[PDB]
Amino acid sequence: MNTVPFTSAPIEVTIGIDQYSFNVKENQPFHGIKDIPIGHVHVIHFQHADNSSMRYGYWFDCRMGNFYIQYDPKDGLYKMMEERDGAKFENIVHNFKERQMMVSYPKIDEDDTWYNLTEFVQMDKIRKIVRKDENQFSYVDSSMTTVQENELSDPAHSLNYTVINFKSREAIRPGHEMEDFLDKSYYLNTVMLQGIFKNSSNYFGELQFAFLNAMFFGNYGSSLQWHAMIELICSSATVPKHMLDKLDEILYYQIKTLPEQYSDILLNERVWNICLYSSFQKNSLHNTEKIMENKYPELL
Amino acid sequence: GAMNSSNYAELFNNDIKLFVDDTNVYRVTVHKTFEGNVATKAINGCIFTLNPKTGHLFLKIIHTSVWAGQKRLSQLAKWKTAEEVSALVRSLPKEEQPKQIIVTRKAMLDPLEVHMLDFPNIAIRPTELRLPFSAAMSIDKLSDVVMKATEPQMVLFNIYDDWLDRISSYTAFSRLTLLLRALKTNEESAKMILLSDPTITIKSYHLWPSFTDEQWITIESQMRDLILTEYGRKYNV
Ligand SMILES: CCOC(=O)c1ccnc(N)c1
Repeated sequence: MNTVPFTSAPIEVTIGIDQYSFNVKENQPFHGIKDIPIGHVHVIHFQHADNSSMRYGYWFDCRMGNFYIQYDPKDGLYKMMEERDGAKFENIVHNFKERQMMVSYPKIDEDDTWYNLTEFVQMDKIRKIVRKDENQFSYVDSSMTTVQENELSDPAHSLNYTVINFKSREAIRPGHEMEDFLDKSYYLNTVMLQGIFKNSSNYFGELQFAFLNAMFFGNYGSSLQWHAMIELICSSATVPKHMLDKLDEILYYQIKTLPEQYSDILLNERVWNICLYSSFQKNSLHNTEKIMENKYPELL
Repeated sequence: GAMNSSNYAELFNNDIKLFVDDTNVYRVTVHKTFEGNVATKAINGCIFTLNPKTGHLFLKIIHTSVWAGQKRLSQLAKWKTAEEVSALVRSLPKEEQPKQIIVTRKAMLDPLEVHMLDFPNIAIRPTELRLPFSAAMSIDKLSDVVMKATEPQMVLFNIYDDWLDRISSYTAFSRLTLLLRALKTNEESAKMILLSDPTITIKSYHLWPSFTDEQWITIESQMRDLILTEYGRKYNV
């Protein structure tokens, strides 16, 4: 198990760790999070009690280093940092556990939710979307815009998601305009899967990552990316069978995990109704269609 | 964005633009089969592409052979329209290419946008005007060339005849849409109006009769009367 220690908690904050969250009072004796499953990426996130504006947080992989949180009173936020002195780090963590100053990552043994939401996500590829090469972890917040959004302004602080645009020359072969616009299989299978990602795992990885940034930070450009990657598959007549089966599982757990009250902003009526009822794949997403119809029948 | 009552006069400025209308591209008669089922038979069609400032009409004749063996013809017809408009633009010298293309039906926007990706500087626009260009097949010489065609064919016309020698393009377009609206509301009466006087003829190189200025005022008044009437005959007023 891994540990993310906290130097202190000087300001009142709601802290998130993956799909869990807990409240910490101003200057409460809080020194971090223990028992974090190794083997998955994780995200630790924050919403200040005084400014529900700006949710923000850090994607990280415990196998890539020893990471801790320390509040910065100048920049006004909880910052992730790497401790290179491993001896120093075990000594700190051990002392904080002995004084029981840490919350335990509270995973139920039956519970595969986090694995099912992050199955394909890779942390080395995440550093391509959030470019800050000097750190091994990646900062995201509510306000960061996507490269595609900047085309339509600070590139250092942008989400470099894969650019998908259905009315683009990349998407449409000269001489196949109607064919390629109504059946996007060429764009999915040749341009994107074979040409960019290299394989379906990378496609699901970015799709899973986009969803999680939309859910945890309310990041609008991330929601756009999640829906676009869904729509490209649902609008392709020719998709490998294993991809459709896995997509149905992916979406099932995303819909299951969404807060019931955020459905009105995180879910694009048009894409979902297309995917489930009009598209080529209308009969191929049995689990997603059942949870959608039983949980958000209003949207449909 | 959309063309409407408030930005009407932009049609007559010096930026090249074309209207595209696809309402006569895919045309059928419906009939019974010997078994008493219903079937369609396609007839020749046309794309109506008009420069409203100059009157130049690019009439692309759609021969029924283009539908042979194809499915979902009404959807294909929108894409075939876009394909022909894009080919036309590419055939024109750069300084004759339009800056905007205005489609009369919103369903043409995506097909045309996709076919014109190579021309990012050409704006594809819808309109809120309910223009009467479907009635172009009520012009005898246009209907005649479409129905006689045995292969795909483009024919060039000036839909204003020589009117621009005497009136502005704004007034010429107003006349054209009045005539076409009348033909769309009651073809027989509208055609009676236009041709009741045998001393007024249509020149071989024209589409409409050679009316003097004063006769066009009487003609125009008679077409308004007709349109208003049918509006009552229809809504009973
Ligand atoms: C290059 C865009 O991102 C990816 O391709 C990606 C993101 C997250 N996980 C994986 N596995 C891949």
